[PDB]
Amino acid sequence: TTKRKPYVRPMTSTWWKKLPFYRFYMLREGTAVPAVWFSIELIFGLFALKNGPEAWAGFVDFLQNPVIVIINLITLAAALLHTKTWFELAPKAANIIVKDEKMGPEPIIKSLWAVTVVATIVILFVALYW
Amino acid sequence: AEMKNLKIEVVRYNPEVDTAPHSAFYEVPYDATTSLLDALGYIKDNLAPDLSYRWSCRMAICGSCGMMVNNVPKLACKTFLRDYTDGMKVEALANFPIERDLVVDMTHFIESLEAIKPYIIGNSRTADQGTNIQTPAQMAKYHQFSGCINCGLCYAACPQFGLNPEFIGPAAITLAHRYNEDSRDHGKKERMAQLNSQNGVWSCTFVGYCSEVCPKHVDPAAAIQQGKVESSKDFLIATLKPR
Amino acid sequence: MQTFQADLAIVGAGGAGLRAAIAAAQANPNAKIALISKVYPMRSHTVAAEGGSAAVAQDHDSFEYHFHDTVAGGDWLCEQDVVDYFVHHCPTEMTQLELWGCPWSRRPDGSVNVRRFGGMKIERTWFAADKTGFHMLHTLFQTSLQFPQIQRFDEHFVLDILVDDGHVRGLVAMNMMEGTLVQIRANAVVMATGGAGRVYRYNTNGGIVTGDGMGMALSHGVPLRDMEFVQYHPTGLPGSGILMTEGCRGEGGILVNKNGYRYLQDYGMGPETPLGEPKNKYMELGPRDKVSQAFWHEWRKGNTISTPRGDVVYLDLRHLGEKKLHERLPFICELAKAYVGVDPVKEPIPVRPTAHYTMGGIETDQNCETRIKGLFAVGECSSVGLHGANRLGSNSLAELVVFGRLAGEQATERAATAGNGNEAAIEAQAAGVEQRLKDLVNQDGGENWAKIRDEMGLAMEEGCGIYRTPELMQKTIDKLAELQERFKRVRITDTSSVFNTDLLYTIELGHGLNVAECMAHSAMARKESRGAHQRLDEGCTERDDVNFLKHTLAFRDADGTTRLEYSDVKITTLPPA
Amino acid sequence: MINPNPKRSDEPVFWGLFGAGGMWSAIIAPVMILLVGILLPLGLFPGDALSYERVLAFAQSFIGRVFLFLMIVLPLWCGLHRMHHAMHDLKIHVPAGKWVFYGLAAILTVVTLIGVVTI
Ligand SMILES: Cc1cc2nc3c(=O)[nH]c(=O)nc-3n(C[C@H](O)[C@H](O)[C@H](O)COP(=O)(O)OP(=O)(O)OC[C@H]3O[C@@H](n4cnc5c(N)ncnc54)[C@H](O)[C@@H]3O)c2cc1C
Ligand SMILES: CCCCCCCc1cc(O)c2ccccc2[n+]1[O-]
Ligand SMILES: O=C([O-])CC(=O)C(=O)O
Ligand code: SF4
Ligand code: F3S
Ligand code: FES
Ligand SMILES: [K+]
Repeated sequence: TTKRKPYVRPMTSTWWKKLPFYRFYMLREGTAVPAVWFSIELIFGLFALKNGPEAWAGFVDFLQNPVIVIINLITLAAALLHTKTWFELAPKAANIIVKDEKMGPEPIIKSLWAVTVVATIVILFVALYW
Repeated sequence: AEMKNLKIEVVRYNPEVDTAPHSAFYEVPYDATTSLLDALGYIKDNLAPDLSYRWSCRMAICGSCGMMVNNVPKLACKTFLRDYTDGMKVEALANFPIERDLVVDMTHFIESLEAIKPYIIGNSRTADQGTNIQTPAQMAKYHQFSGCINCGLCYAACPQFGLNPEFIGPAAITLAHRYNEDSRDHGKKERMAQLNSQNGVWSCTFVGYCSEVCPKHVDPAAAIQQGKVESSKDFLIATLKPR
Repeated sequence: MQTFQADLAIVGAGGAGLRAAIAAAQANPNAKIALISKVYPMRSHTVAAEGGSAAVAQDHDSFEYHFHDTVAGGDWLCEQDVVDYFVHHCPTEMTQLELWGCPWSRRPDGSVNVRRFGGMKIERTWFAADKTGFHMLHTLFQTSLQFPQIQRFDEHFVLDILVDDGHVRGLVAMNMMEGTLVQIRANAVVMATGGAGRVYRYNTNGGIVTGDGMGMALSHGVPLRDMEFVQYHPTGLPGSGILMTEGCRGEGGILVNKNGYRYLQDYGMGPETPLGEPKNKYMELGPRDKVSQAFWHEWRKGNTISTPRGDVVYLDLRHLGEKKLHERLPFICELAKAYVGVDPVKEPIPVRPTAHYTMGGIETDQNCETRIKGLFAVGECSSVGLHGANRLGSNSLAELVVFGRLAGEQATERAATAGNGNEAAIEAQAAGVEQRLKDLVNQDGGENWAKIRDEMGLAMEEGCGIYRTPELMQKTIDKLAELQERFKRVRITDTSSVFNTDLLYTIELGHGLNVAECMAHSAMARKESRGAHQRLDEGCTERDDVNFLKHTLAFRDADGTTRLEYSDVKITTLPPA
Repeated sequence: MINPNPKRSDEPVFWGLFGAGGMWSAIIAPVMILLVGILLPLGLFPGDALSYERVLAFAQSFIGRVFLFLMIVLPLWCGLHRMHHAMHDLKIHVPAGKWVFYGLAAILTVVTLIGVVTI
């Protein structure tokens, strides 16, 4: 019989608390929560919008809390962290050759942020100047 | 002159005596040139002849060196004591069963690498007709992904592999991607089943630590994401083939 | 011992072993091939080669020019019929590697590029950036994964071969993880174990290039040919001995002394060439031996720079430029940064000559076969008679696939016509190996194997280096003999079974001592100067084709003595003069 | 050792959704949270831009219906996909987790669809 006794170290549910690189990963996926929470909020607003001004005002009242204002500010932060990390990661899915050389990610990261900026401006214009 | 000394902690384990791994500590002379691999030889030569570990090239090209240094997967021959004056603890490469001291069972890695058919498939050209024509532009498509030295540090870095020992892993998928992306190969379909498995690219949540530790800058993470894109194109094609 | 049946057993999975395994699987699809190695195949030393591998490719070249380069580079000690076969099959094997995927560097039109190495007038070295060994070895390893005939015994340490009535019948190996002995029966065994550069204190080799295969052959009456010719590479890093490819100079790097002087102009390799344009044959691209000898001469004059790791000269590459450096010397740069802490863009790299390649090895005929029927040797552990007294740069890697293929095929045939042997005799051989192993394990004496290791290394460096004298060679022969006596007083204090490396390094050390004595004795008797073997004593400082245009054969008898015999060199079209 | 004929995973369907959703909430989520979660409730807008009548006028337009749907739904298919996998990362056993998180997505998607064809 073998004299070998392979020792398998166990992996705990707290593995990610160790290294910062893992923590930041957890944090990144964590943005998922405020994001769905915001989708839920929009659904409230959408159905308050349909139930007449009376209900709509009750929605706006909710958004005024102001504990809900904090949660929403946290939500905005989370969303930006998502945008920040999403843009760095997306370029890796493409393998593009520009003159005998594999390029990116910088050219792509720059374009996405350019588009967000323009989008943030066009939406704000459209929703407030008229 | 007078060489400084460093107390290194090495996690020993003898399956014929120990019930579990346990630390030992050794005083090792050193300078600005001393590497972990240099330190381990000094220990085996003067302090504990029963210290076992893998190594060979001494120049970070063979890949047999991997181990944990303060919980970071690294190559002992590319790790230097001058950087660990406040403490250095050495352990066997994470996520692999420990066999004895710093040696771990690499069988899963080997089988994983074998399962993706890492060889040119389906090209009928024969030696007498000369070599294939391939341009810098075509080679650039896979070149970076061919620098893998099978050292396994990416398997130690991946938390997904530690949670799912059946995951074929970062290097294996990168290797598969390297052949899929080579204009001379025609055997992408022979590799997809494994990349489409749940134990394939889909077991990856893009933690990205593998790329961060590659001593050869292969960027296995980029390979996997790209694999996901191909696995997805494959899934559609299959869904649309009522043929 | 558990036994295993195979048509052929290959000891060694580097370039040669792998190319041999594939040839054998393609020559006989039904064969059961046992590929053995003490490290996983991809960790073999082939992985480290950086310059390239030779093969006639340009239109203005000729098989005759590669033929002549090899013969002259070997100072006429090459078996001219083998050299001919070699050059003629290089193109086929480099191309075939390409078919298997090897990513050789290319010309913009997609044809493979080629550069100059070993001083060849017409460039013909194919290359994968400056990671050629890495790419050849992996391509080879990975390609072999598709042949089910090849059954690998990874991390199996072959202890001995089994011989009876002049024919090989298998081998005994140790499953390293398990610590158990195993018997592999085969009628053909190919030795592809590598060189012996680790008997030198400072070298460019991996820890596993210990000369095991050579030692095993010595034990069975097979001689080692031309062992006195040890190739030094002129540019290695102090202490680690790590190699800095000749490619640093083919790209215009310079070698200077403590005065910043390009000393090579005063040793017959002038006139100086402008930083811009380096010329083959001149200055830093001068004859390999003259460049290493210049170092020793500089050292005598006190022109080397003293450092903590030893005296060196400087390999200055700054004037190369980022683009060039990173496009043709990415590896060299990271090695330099990591092990000597130097940026080849900002500072000069400290270097000095280092033991690098073993020319001599297991004696074989033109088909890689040895004097024991069924036993072959290919690759760096052998002597097919290709390199003479000095290997030509980029000929070794070519050799691995050209003769590895030959070995695989010839062994295949040999095992098919072998016929059976005396079973009790064979089994007795196996019981023999096992007993000798217990003997070594039970040996006591309190001697530390590692210090013997260190002394052997120092001896080879002092007595069998760049310049040799009968006083110092003799001193080395005396040292090794002493170290052989001590080896018997070594105690392997680790009696564990799971990956016991203490025991393995101790066996490896045994082969080294044996192998090193053949080198020192071979060198002490060659009362001439030829190729890598250069002597400073009166009446020995020159080449002597009248009395030494012959090969050295070194045998080891059962009484531990090293005896020499001499053989003739096959000439075909290029007589010496 | 390793299954020679593994079952093709269905992840490419959720991954794809999650991909489009992750890209949509990367580009458009920040501004929307600004307007709705902050500017709206704080009166920080000119005149009657974000007044009931104006929002309703917008939500009832075609482009507004499509926009509200996608703004609500794409992010959901992204976030639920991540919470699904977070469960595994955290080693939290969730029975029929694939049906739970993706079902919730589908339920909420339907609920939203009803909403933009109007209540
Ligand atoms: C740093 C460096 C760079 C070089 N660059 C070049 C170059 O650019 N061009 C060129 O032409 N040449 C070059 N060379 C020389 C050439 O690379 C080598 O001569 C060649 O690679 C040797 O290959 P090999 O097949 O004989 O075996 P190796 O690659 O040395 O492998 C030997 C095999 O035998 C196995 N083995 C050994 N002993 C045992 C045992 N006891 N039991 C079981 N298995 C065993 C090992 O595990 C291994 O698998 C270089 C050499 C070095 C050191
Ligand atoms: C085309 C853009 C794709 C970029 C997506 C980012 C990669 C990515 C990031 C994640 O957090 C994941 C978590 C679970 C499963 C898959 C994941 N993927 O693929
Ligand atoms: O070292 C190099 O780059 C080339 C050389 O001489 C060899 O063939 O080993
Ligand atoms: S990808 Fe990088 S880390 Fe992973 S095995 Fe290959 S070389 Fe090592
Ligand atoms: S760390 Fe693991 S999760 Fe994917 S990005 Fe690398 S394989
Ligand atoms: S010894 Fe080769 S990778 Fe470290
Ligand atoms: K040799």
